[PDB]
Amino acid sequence: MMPTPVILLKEGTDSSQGIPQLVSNISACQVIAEAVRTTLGPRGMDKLIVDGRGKATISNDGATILKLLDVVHPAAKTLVDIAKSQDAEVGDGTTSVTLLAAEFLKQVKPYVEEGLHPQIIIRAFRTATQLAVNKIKEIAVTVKKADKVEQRKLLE
Amino acid sequence: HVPKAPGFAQMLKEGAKHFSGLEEAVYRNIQACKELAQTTRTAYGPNGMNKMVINHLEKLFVTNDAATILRELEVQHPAAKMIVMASHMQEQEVGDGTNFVLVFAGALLELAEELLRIGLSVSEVIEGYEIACRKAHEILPNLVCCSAKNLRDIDEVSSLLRTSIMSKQYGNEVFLAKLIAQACVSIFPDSGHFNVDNIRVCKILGSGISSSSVLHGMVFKKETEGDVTSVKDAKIAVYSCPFDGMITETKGTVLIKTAEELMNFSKGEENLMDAQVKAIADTGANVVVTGGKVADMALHYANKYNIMLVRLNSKWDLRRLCKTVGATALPRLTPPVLEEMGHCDSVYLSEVGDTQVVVFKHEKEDGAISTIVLRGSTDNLMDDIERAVDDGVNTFKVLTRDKRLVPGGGATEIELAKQITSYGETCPGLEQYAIKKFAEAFEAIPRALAENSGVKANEVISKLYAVHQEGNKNVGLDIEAEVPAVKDMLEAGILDTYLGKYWAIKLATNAAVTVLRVDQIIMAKPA
Amino acid sequence: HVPKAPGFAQMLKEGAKHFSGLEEAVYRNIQACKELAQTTRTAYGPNGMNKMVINHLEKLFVTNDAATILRELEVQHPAAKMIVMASHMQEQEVGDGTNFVLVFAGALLELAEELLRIGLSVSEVIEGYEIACRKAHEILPNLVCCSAKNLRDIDEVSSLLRTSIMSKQYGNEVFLAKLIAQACVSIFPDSGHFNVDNIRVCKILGSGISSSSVLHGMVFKKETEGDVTSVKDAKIAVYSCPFDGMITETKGTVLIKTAEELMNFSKGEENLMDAQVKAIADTGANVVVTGGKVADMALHYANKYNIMLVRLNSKWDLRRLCKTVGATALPRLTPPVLEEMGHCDSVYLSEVGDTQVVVFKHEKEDGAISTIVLRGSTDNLMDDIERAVDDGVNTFKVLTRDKRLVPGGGATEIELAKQITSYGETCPGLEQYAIKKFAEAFEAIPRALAENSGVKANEVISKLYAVHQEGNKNVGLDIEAEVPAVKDMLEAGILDTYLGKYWAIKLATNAAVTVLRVDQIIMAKPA
Amino acid sequence: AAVKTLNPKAEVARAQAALAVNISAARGLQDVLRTNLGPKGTMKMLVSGAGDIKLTKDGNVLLHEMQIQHPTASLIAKVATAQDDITGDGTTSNVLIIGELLKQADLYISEGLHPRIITEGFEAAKEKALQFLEEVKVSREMDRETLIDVARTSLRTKVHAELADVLTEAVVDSILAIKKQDEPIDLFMIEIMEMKHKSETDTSLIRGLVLDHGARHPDMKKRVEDAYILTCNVSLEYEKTEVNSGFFYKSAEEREKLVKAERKFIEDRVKKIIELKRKVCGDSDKGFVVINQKGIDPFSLDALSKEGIVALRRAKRRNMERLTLACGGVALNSFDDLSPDCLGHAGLVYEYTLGEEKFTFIEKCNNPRSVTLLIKGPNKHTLTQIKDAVRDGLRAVKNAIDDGCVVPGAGAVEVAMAEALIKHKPSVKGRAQLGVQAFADALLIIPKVLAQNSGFDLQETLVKIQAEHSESGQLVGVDLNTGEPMVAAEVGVWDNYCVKKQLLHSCTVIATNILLVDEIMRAGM
Repeated sequence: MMPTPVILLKEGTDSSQGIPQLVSNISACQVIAEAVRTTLGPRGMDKLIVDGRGKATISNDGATILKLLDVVHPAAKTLVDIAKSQDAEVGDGTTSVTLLAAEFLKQVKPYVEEGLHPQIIIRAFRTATQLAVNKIKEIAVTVKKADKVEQRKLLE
Repeated sequence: HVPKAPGFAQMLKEGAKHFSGLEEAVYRNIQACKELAQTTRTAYGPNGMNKMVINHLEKLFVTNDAATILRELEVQHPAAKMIVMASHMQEQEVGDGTNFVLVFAGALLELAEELLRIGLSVSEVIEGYEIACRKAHEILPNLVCCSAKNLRDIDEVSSLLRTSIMSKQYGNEVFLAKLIAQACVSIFPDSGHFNVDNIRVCKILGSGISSSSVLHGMVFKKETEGDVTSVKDAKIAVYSCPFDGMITETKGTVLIKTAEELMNFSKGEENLMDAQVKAIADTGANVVVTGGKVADMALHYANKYNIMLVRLNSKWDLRRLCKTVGATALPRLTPPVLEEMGHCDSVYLSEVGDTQVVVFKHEKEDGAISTIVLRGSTDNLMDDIERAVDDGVNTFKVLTRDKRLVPGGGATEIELAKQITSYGETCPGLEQYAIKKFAEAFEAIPRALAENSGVKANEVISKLYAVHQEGNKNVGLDIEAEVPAVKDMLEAGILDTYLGKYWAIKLATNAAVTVLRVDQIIMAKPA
Repeated sequence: HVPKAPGFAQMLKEGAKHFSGLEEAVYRNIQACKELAQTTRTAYGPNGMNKMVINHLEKLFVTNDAATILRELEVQHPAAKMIVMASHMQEQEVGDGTNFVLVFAGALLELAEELLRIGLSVSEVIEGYEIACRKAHEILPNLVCCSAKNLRDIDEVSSLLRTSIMSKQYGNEVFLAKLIAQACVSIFPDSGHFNVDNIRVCKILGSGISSSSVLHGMVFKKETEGDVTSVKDAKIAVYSCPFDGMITETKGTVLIKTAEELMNFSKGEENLMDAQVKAIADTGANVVVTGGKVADMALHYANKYNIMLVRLNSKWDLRRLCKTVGATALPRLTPPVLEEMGHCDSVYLSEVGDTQVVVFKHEKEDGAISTIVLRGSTDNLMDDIERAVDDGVNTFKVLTRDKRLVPGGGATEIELAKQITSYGETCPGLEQYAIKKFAEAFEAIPRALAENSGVKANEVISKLYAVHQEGNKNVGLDIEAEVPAVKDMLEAGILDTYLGKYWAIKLATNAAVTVLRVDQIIMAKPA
Repeated sequence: AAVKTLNPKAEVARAQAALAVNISAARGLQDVLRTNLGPKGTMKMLVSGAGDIKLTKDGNVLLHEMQIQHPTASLIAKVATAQDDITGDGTTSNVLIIGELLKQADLYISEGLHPRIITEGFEAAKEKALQFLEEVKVSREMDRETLIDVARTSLRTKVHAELADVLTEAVVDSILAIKKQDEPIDLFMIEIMEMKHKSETDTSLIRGLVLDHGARHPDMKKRVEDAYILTCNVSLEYEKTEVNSGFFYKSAEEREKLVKAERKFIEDRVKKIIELKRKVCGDSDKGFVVINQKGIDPFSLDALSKEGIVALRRAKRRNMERLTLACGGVALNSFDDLSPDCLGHAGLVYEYTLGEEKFTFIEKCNNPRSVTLLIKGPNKHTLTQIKDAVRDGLRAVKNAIDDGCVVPGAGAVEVAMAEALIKHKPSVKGRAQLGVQAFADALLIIPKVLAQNSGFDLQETLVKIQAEHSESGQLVGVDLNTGEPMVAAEVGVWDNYCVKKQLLHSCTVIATNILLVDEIMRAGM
């Protein structure tokens, strides 16, 4: 009723702004994460995904599950693209990166609705991220038994 | 029952619209321009927010750079287009500061409305804006505090370009500043023209930004079709001819009259192809680059003479390589090229981001072309960083064109608003009202920076004026922390785009004047 | 491509049409009237043809009498109505000559068109018509030839009414003349006012016209509902009350308290009814006529006292009967009526044409009312003959009012055209053009008689003038034989109706003038 | 537009546009009525939806019975309609003046001026025109001969030039023989009745009155001489009691007694009538005619018929006012004090039937102070034409009887008045001079249209008249026969002050209100 001038600026677009736009973006990310929630661990389950032709694929790898969801939400797509990158850089970092990213948003969801300028959210995300990856390097273990049966057993 | 009003005088259109007068034409043009300025206001400043825009092709583009948002949004109102076009000229002129055009031009039109509703028509408001504008260009040369003259090396440029990076890529203002510094110095034009087209960006999906680097040369995403992918001498021949021998230009037909001619025809052709490939092998060439196709016999002989092949289908990519390696592309079949051969230091293929790429690396003759290789977890991030790289490349050119810098952070705008107002106060006429309003158009700019920073703009702007009591002229707006507690911009290191501010005022003023000069609008029938 | 003409100045209508101008309004009104003049032309004259017309109620009327044809033609044209409505005043005034209006007034309108195109407008043509009309009223009184004064008996009346019959009922000019003379003479008002409403017509299907007759009395088409159908003394008592007793007007309710009041109640009704019928039986009542129903007990007593009952539901039949027999209708129950009874000579019922009728025959008191009984094989024949009867009844009245007869057969109309033309030739002005055309409006009338008679009209008219060399004034059209061979009209006996010709000329002229004075037509939307 | 923002279906006119809408409609109406001004005007055929044809040129009917749908035309129709309540004729002139005040103003408003300026001048011009009107009043002592000229001047404009010689006498005599001693004349004392007998030019003036109903009993006299007229509003039909209880009886014999009893109240009322005939020296015909306005049953009619008394029934409310006066009787509402003193007198009462419709004639009264005009038109539309001419003519002469003076003729005042406005044109001492010019020229629309309808050159006719007045002292105007200037007092054309008063006032109020509208809008739907 309100934005009803005689001539519009553009054509017929939809436009949202502010806190309700972030809340919806976080919620959509929580929904798309559901596809892989039950695929973690040696005791996880497999999925059967059927396309519009009736052709089915059975798997539990996020490299297959997340590519067949046909997500159209502008923001939820992010939790699929990060699996494409992990598939190239790690090779099996699939289901875990989608779930972790969704949880990062959930933990801050109750706070982003009440002020909390986005700049400080980014600062905190970057600070914690750099700390976490530094600690991993300090605790990972290596071997000094290269070119021996011990290295072949390590690969097994 | 109830009658209807008849036609009046000019009911000869086929459904067209028509507007005239202060309320129906002038104010409506201004109102549309307000919506434009408001649309981009949210993204303004280093603390601005991103937009997610889905265009008419169902593609998703995410950024905060208005120069690339406006070209995707299908603005139709004829008044808003006038400001959008000015913002494109700002991009063409200096490549940065485009936000200025929508913020300042919008403020001029909004403030013009305040005058039109109480007093003088556009016939004097426009003239008053020009009087004040001309004075602004006499103030600007007197606000210069620094110059990009000293320490013209990699260390100083890594500091000069940061103001252009942090304005869009806040958290990467250091990492990206180091990468672009390594590129801007690499093509130093021996104190000549800085060719902004000699720095490219290569986007490869993978890990985050920290893995990005600069490569002194070119990277392609094609294959070799052979087992000689590692070349150390890299004596390079470039051709535009297809690698399959000579063909006719009209038709051509083979006439055979005896069995010997039939039997020996094919074998003769293979012998000729051997000589055609040998012609360049005898010169010591290592790599043959073409844009055309390669025959099966060409691959047979390429393996005979251990020749590396690269196919680059894009004519512009091959021309860039020619200038990189120091070679000429020959349109004719491969002669024993001696004097037009190029040289690299290392040519190799690698698998980077699950993409097989061809690298032409230079270590000695580095400054021909540089490629900045970007990594990231999403295509959306890499596209946005690439735009940030462009700003650093263009900003360097702007700094070469005019080495003077004026304090940033709103300090220049506050000084313009103050000094311009003082001039208007001494004008013994009615023009003082439009001159003062021209000054207020500048005040709107640091207000926008405060609004997006989470701080109360009314108190922030009071402080920005309070600290300029004739003896400072350098304190600006601190947007890094709550309660800005305004600080010196020269100690902060915030100052840039002097030339940009010069032309941005001219383009923004002309857009506002053009809108104000429209009193009557005649529309065609919509379709 | 294709243009359209805009509106002009006052397009404020909602679908109404407008016509104005000599050609768009005046001529169109004239031409519409011509179409009606042609419609009735075919039936004009004793040699005319019949129409079969079905009206908006799906009823079929077969006749040549324009007075009834025009009443069934649903004319909607706003001007043509006026020349049709004029014919009503002609029928009301004299009862004959209605054809004159469409022929004469139609001719005046058509002939005006011949002048309005070449010269003076209606403000002068009308004046010429009105001047010439006034002159026609000076010529006509000097063309009277006979008067219906002598031998006022059955044989002269049969002859005098011949014209009113042979003009529509060609083959019956003798048979019907005898019947109508018996009806008009039988109620001769002793040379006073002739009452046309004292002659009725009774249509009974059967054999041909030769079986028609005149009955001195009234005939009804009801039954007796009794067994006293042969009455010779015929003392007639007429009542308006129903023959079933009398009740109160306020409400009426019977209250009984004990058994003796119940058991003896009904006996009171029988005692009252017996005495009420006896009251008139003792006075010699033979016939009791009522408008209401008859009770079962009323029939019981009617048979006891040998009194015939007749029920006449029509109030006009009861009124006419009382005036015929010389009785007073009593609104109350049957008193011992002494003097209010009428008298007939023979009252009986008979089956005529397979319809049982009640006849009240008067042999002594004959001149009170007459009924003309018409027989025929079809309803169409009997309806058309009735119209001929009405023309005779009306013609008799016209002769009573004005006994002057004017020569017919076209002789008067040619003479009027001759003298009126001669007058016009001596008028020292431009009005002579319409005066001469007024004369030609009369010539059009014998031309219609010629065409429908199968003789060439141009030859008839040339001869009619050749035989009127200032001293004849009596030769007209002989339309009983082939070849015009014009002869004296008065030796044949073709003459009548001075008053009709006088009134018709005045009325028809005014109708034509009324149309000519119309300048503009404003149409409404139909619903 | 604000109204379009609030309601997308709202209409509005622009300030430069609303004036054109208002003027265009006024010009459209002017293009209609200009063709009927004066005796030389045209006759219109108005075709209705029932098929009725009205051949008329009266300014009021043409404005009412027209399919013109416009919000401005509906306003001029309102002020025009009022003409026929207070002055009668002059409706064409009212609209013609308004059209030119709006049309001529456009030639000065469009030339850069504010509409207020022309309207301030129009008000000033009215004051000057009114002062002139006062100076041309002519006192003719209201002689009958002056009224004949008034009647002919008005009648000629509604007749076909033959009927004027008939109506002129019927109008002058009918209006005078109503009231004397300078008492206002009530037109409700003059009847108009319609018959279809003969022709237009046989309209008669009857000294007495005619009723639209006749005897309802066959034994009543068709011709009554030396009659006594009794005008009563009593009820002689059967009536019941208010309480709906009815009769309670046992026997059939009682039923008949109840019939005799319940009717006794009727005989008590009727038997009081039959005494009157016996108290008026009934040794001769001495006819007794009773009107009995309300319903009457045949029981009462028959009871009176047996005594030789003529009784009518079902008369109109206005019949018992005019007839009681005309016959000299007393209107009774009861039979409490009946006596011959209540009876009127009429020399002859008779009936005539035309088309099976009875008309009862009560004539030969001494001074009835009420007359009936009997129209004998041949056709329906002719009855309408004449009836309008009669009632308009009676008003025209009434105004000349009420107004002690008469005003010179059709163009005799309008041309001289326009010159009076121009001669004082500079005295406004300001910008209102153009309003005087527009007003003075608008005044000429009457002689200008008259010149055109009569077929004379527009410009030559007015130049000759204006010159003849300017160089003389006579109020000369348009002659519809020669085109030469002639004095109204010599040709016999007069008008009434009341007509010129309203034309100067009502046309100024309406014209100046229209010119000051600049935002025509439609809302609320």
